[PDB]
Amino acid sequence: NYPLASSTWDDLEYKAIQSVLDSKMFTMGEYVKQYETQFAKTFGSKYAVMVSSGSTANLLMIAALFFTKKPRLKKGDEIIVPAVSWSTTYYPLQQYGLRVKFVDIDINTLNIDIESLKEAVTDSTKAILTVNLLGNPNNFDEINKIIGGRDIILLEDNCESMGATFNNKCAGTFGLMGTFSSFYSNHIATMEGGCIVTDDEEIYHILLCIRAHGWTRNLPKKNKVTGVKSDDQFEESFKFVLPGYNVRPLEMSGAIGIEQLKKLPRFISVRRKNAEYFLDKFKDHPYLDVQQETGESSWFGFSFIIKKDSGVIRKQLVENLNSAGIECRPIVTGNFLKNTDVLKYFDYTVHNNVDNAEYLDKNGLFVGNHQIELFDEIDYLREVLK
Amino acid sequence: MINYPLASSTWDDLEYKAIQSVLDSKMFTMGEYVKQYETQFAKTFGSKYAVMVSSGSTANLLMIAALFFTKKPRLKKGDEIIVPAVSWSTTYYPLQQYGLRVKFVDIDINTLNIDIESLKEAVTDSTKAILTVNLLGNPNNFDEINKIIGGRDIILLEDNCESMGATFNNKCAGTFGLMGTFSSFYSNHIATMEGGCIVTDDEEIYHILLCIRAHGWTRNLPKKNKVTGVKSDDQFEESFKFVLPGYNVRPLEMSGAIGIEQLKKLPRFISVRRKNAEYFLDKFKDHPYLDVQQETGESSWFGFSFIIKKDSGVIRKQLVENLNSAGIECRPIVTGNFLKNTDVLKYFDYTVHNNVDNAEYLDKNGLFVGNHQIELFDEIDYLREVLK
Ligand SMILES: Cc1ncc(COP(=O)(O)O)c(CN[C@H]2[C@H](O)[C@H](O)[C@@H](OP(=O)(O)OP(=O)(O)OC[C@H]3O[C@@H](n4cnc5c(=O)[nH]c(N)nc54)[C@H](O)[C@@H]3O)O[C@@H]2C)c1O
Ligand SMILES: Cc1ncc(COP(=O)(O)O)c(CN[C@H]2[C@H](O)[C@H](O)[C@@H](OP(=O)(O)OP(=O)(O)OC[C@H]3O[C@@H](n4cnc5c(=O)[nH]c(N)nc54)[C@H](O)[C@@H]3O)O[C@@H]2C)c1O
Ligand code: NA
Ligand code: NA
Ligand code: NA
Ligand code: NA
Ligand code: NA
Ligand code: NA
Ligand code: NA
Ligand code: NA
Repeated sequence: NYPLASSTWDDLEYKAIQSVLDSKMFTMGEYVKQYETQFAKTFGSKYAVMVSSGSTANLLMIAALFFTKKPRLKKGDEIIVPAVSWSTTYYPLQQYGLRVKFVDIDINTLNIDIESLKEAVTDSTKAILTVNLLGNPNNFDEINKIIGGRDIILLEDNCESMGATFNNKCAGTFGLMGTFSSFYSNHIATMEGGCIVTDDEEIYHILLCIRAHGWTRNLPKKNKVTGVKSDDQFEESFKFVLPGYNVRPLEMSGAIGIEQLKKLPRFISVRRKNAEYFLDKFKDHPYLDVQQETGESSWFGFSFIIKKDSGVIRKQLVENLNSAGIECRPIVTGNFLKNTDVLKYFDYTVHNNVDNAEYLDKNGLFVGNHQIELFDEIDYLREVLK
Repeated sequence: MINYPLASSTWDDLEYKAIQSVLDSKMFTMGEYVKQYETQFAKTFGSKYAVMVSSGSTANLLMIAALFFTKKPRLKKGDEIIVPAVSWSTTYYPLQQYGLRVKFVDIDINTLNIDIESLKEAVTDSTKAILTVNLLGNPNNFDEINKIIGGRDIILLEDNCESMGATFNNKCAGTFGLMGTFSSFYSNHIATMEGGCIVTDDEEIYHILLCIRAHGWTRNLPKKNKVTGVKSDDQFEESFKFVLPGYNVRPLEMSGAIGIEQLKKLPRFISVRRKNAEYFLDKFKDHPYLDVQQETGESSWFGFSFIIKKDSGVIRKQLVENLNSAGIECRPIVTGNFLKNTDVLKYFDYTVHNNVDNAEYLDKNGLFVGNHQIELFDEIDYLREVLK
């Protein structure tokens, strides 16, 4: 009845898949490059690199910084992150030996708490990995003011807020790099898929290398990684130059992605009409608070946070919703800091406390938003949550 | 002249029918076809378990990572792992990515695999693992290798991405190790667009693999599992429960469907490839200036290597030009001597055992041409006329 996701595909995605089958060219190639070109143009970045998933997009975004001619990050360098996000926003950090400093969320926007950040940022701060949660962008004016002239790298995990904007600028393009996901239930879907955008040429070339075996095939002749490639094909076929991975996306995902990008403006439009209806329906709810919008959110889903002293218990809310046929979820990692076990592998610290994340973990959950009008489902959702 | 490219399509109507079936279903994310494929995969090779992943590179990544995650961790940073000097780039990276101390050992110029004698010399009390690689279809001699280990605490891993279908002593390559990796890239034994697989007989490793393949969550773990012991019944609780630092390297449902079809054809593909190898060997056996690969067990012959004989006055670049002129696609023998890679090596904590002169000689004098699952008699005659 009210599922988290639905299909974003029509006949065009199916015909694109058919074009690839017809071409018999399956390995990352022409459609992926065209998709990358369109993607960068769509969100306003100079360059885009498509990868296997938004999670390998995050992996290369962190890895890239160790491989610049002059490394931008090194083991033990401190990186600041919000206490609530997806697991693979944090794993790469652990995988590359960074010192993770968690900062609390603001219970209203669900994004990193700006006042807490202002205090967490010190001279030891090397990067801030922001997360635009559930479609809602971070106020980049405030964040950039905090950074100021400091040598702190801004990064964005934008896997939940494709299409979101702040001051007419697309989320994902504020950081030195920004990542996106095109998994099934996201704003666009390419079966699986992710993308890294950047305007930095060295970074872009490093990404081209580390995505595909750390080889030079995808680098241009004149490039920041190897300088100038040899004109001899045998010489540049298996030439390995950086410790990377094979995280190439498939030509089908690229082909499908191109059609999705064309539908994106309408998807965001509908998703925002859904949010308007929803917020109007929930504006003055007796016991539930909704996400507070920054810039223009792309509304990935609709969160609820049980109001304090409402007496309301989350467990029951969930039953009710489920019992009513309404799919729901926790708000992603909820408080990631509760993963004591996995945290055993990290080099980390917590700035101040993550009191809001804790409250969220126990009092929040989310229901779906889609690229199709959901007025009936929202009406029902409000009734069920009488 | 003649068209003799490195690889050709291994698909027929059946692979397209499989894709159609996924399309009709509307379920694209890793599911039932992948599950089925893993079941068939394990059976095909004789392992208890199989875990399909996005590529043979991500299969190697998970193979190494899992060893850090067992309840009693089987490896830790700085631990010593020995690997041959020649293989694929992604055989090496995960090693550096997990902060291991890599010990390089020369290859045998005949088999193209790790030099046994050198391996025997290299194994010390500090040796924690041996990451064997069955090159170009050729399995390692696991008897000799196991003798060397001699009931000592050294884990054996195999990177079997180039030797699907090889056997040694009636045992399938990939199954000698605690773990074994395979690739299903286009130019490989079977092809699922991109694809990899890790096989093991270890239930803990199997579960660790299932967790780290997908977000480090518990979704794909059974209620009772070696990672979290016992799952909660409350799904809201197990919805997004994160327990091991993993990745998202899931394969696509289409890849699993295609793969099932591919596994049925494999035996025939191996048959054709070996008959091609027979003709090739008969044709190049007394070549005046080129050595071929010496077979161990029953090779699956991924491709046909050549190494210019010392003192021949023959130059690789020439043969390369010659081959291309003829329309014969060729490649260096994979990484060649990986030790030349100062650019990548600067990020490693490694050492070299003795020397890698053979790997060096191969690096300057070696190359390979293709083998396919379709007869290549004319193409081989042609190749023999070109390399005259
Ligand atoms: C020891 C070891 N360990 C791990 C790995 C990594 O496995 P993985 O590649 O991550 O799955 C490997 C991988 N080795 C493979 C890698 O898979 C590598 O990508 C592959 O290199 P390649 O043969 O030079 O890749 P290629 O130039 O893309 O494909 C060779 C020919 O096939 C053609 N081709 C590739 N894909 C397609 C396709 O989809 N359609 C058509 N028509 N032709 C295709 C290309 O045009 C070439 O003519 O061969 C290497 C030896 C390995 O050797
Ligand atoms: C901050 C952040 N950073 C990084 C990432 C990683 O990106 P990525 O997932 O690696 O691309 C993410 C990823 N977030 C997503 C991930 O995409 C994650 O996998 C997802 O969890 P999920 O919504 O529970 O994914 P699911 O339960 O497997 O599928 C969602 C619904 O859609 C349905 N569905 C999924 N795939 C298909 C399909 O192929 N066909 C059909 N018909 N239905 C499908 C399922 O039945 C579910 O009801 O939602 C999370 C919020 C992120 O949030
Ligand atoms: Na949704
Ligand atoms: Na700080
Ligand atoms: Na930008
Ligand atoms: Na959507
Ligand atoms: Na081949
Ligand atoms: Na075995
Ligand atoms: Na190199
Ligand atoms: Na013929």
